[PDB]
Amino acid sequence: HSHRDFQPVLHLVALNAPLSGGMRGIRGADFQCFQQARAVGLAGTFRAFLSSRLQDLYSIVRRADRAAVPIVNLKDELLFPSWEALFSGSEGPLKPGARIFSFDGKDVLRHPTWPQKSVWHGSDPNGRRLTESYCETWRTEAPSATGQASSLLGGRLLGQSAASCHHAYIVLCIENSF
Ligand SMILES: [Zn+2]
Repeated sequence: HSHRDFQPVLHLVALNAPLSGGMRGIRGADFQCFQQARAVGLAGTFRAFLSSRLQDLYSIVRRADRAAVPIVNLKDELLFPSWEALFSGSEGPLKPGARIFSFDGKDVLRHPTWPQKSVWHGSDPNGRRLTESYCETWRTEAPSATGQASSLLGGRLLGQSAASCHHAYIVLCIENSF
């Protein structure tokens, strides 16, 4: 990684281990993206790609970087043309053979560290928070509670599934601004 000023990019990178609903909160989830990112030398601002009590997944990326700046993976490969494109309501269709990588470089969708290939997002297809399904703002992992998740094997990044919070799923980290 070396990128150019007139060449903006935002990385969607995965946390190194699957996590249940009991994420200690977004403050706790946010801190893990931070640690892991700088453990591998990444100079950006990483926030947990989730919808919480006081925020929508949409509002993680600063306005100036929402309309054009491409969303790439840890390998710089293209995921989404832009953030608006992602949150336009098509539930982020993963293009043919696109792959997401964890900070330590594992291909999340094909590595045994992630038995369950779903992503925790707690949002609707337009990146808005769902207070009835975001594991009580990622504080609980009670099987009775549920969080919005997407099945990477269903080809989407924002599929809609109220999933039991005891589940250890993938958690993503979006660089908040290039
Ligand atoms: Zn890069």
